[PDB]
Parts: sequence; C-alpha cells; structure tokens
Amino acid sequence: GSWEIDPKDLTFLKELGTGQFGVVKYGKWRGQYDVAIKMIKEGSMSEDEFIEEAKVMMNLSHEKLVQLYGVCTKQRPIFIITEYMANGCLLNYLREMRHRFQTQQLLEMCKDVCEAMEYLESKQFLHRDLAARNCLVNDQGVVKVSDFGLSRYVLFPVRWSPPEVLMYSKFSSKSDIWAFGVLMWEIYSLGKMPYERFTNSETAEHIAQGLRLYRPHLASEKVYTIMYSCWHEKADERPTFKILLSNILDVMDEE
Ligand SMILES: CC(C)OC1CN(C(=O)N[C@@H]2CCCCc3cc(-c4ccnc(Nc5cnn(C)c5)n4)ccc32)C1
Repeated sequence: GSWEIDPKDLTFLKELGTGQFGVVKYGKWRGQYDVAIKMIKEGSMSEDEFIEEAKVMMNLSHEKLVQLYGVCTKQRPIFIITEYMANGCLLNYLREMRHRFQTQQLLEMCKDVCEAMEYLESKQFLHRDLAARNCLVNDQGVVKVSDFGLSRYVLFPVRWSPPEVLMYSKFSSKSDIWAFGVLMWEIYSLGKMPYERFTNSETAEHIAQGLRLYRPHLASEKVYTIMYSCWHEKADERPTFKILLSNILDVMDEE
C-alpha cells in the first residue's frame, strides 16, 4: 500500500528518546534519506484505528508540518516513519540559553507554527495536543508541528486547554487556538512551564476563575495582544489561525 514502508529499507542509527508510544530512533531509508522512526510499544496504541487514519495523515503536506512518510504494519512493533528534525524538540531548544534568541527569531517560530496550524484548520484537522513539546526544529532552525492527531490513539494537557475543555470536554478548532496562544507564551518565555508555580488542579481552578497567563518579558505589547486573543473566555470570540497569521505577519513588519 502507498502508506506502507518496507521495514527492511530502514537502517537504525541512533536513539532519540522515549515518548508516549515508546522509543523513537534516528535512521536512514534506503541508505540515503534521514528519517525518524517511532517503535510503537505493544499495548500503547489503538493500532487499527491509527492505521486507517495514517492514510489521511499522509496527505497532510505542508512545509511546516513534520511529514508522515509511512508506517510499517505487517509486524509488531509497528513503526511510524516521519521526517527527521536535526535540532530536536522546540521546548528543549528554547531552554538552551546559548542561542541568545532575538525576539525576531521567536516571532518567526510562532509564524512557522501558525502556518502549519492554518493548513490543518483549512483541512478541518485538529492537532489536539499543540504545545512546544510537539514542535520540532530542523537544521535550518525552521519550526514544524509534530504528531498532530496522534493523541486519539493513546490507550492530559491541562495547561494548554480552554475552560470549555476543562469543564465540559468541548474540543474544537478553538481549543487548538487556545493551545496556540499558550505555545506563543512558551516561546516568548524561553520554555517555561505555563502556570509554573501551580499544579494542574490549581491551573484548572485559576482558568475557571477567569485568570490568565501574563506577559513574558520578551513579548512586546503587540505580541502579548496576539497570544491573549487566543484566551477569550468565549470560544467563538477567539480568532482563526488565518487571522492569527495575519496578526503575526503585521507585527513582523512593524518589528
Ligand atoms: C501527541 C502525543 C500523544 O504523541 C506523540 C508521540 N510522541 C513522541 O513520540 N514523542 C517523543 C518525545 C521524546 C523524544 C523522542 C521523540 C522524537 C521525535 C523526533 C521526530 C523527528 N525528528 C526528531 N529529531 C530529534 C533530534 N534530536 N532529538 C532528541 C530528536 N525527533 C518526535 C517525538 C518524540 C508524542
């Protein structure tokens, strides 16, 4: 099948880390092309459901999405083969103080993610776990969005969730928007934990009381207005990703 990679075409080279489905490794496809390979631990995934959705996810092609190249399903563990991102997770990247980021670079990261998300929104596809931990950085410093949709197959992101999610499990395009605002806060805070002094339970109470994250020192007033617009209490008063991208591009021009 066009979604199927022969595992004999893979050369495993390095271990990258361990996520919700087990170990992820760096390797080569057909001796030449860099890939990341998720080795899906038995019992961790709703595999048949994922395999059917992987057909849809293959056709999500945008330069700012970490591409799904295919799956290896004829065996267990199954494998998910994706684009390899040389500089790893955005969260860890932001926390490395040696980068000495310019705020123009931080805004560019937000724009990268916003473009990916505008594409997903145009396909009526929710990420469902948008956060710096699910963005990666390539060898050119481009940020791409990773593992969109995959939480559906896990057999909770309190700090990235709007009130209607925490109170009613009301998931929508506007809960991705809320999460994006939090991600913008992570970026401008160089990787701090949102609501860092609170537990998840205290964060949920804070959010239900109407309180919000406040301005990271590196965010201008115009950048803070953008992330804060993602956190309106009423979901329908939150922007779309098309509007956010316009907003971010405008600020990039104004500097
Ligand atoms: C959304 C939730 C429900 O599920 C999802 C499945 N999931 C999950 O597997 N995460 C792990 C997190 C721990 C580390 C292992 C890793 C690696 C990569 C990956 C992909 C492409 N390139 C690179 N490159 C590169 C360079 N250095 N390092 C260190 C990495 N790395 C993606 C994800 C994950 C969360």
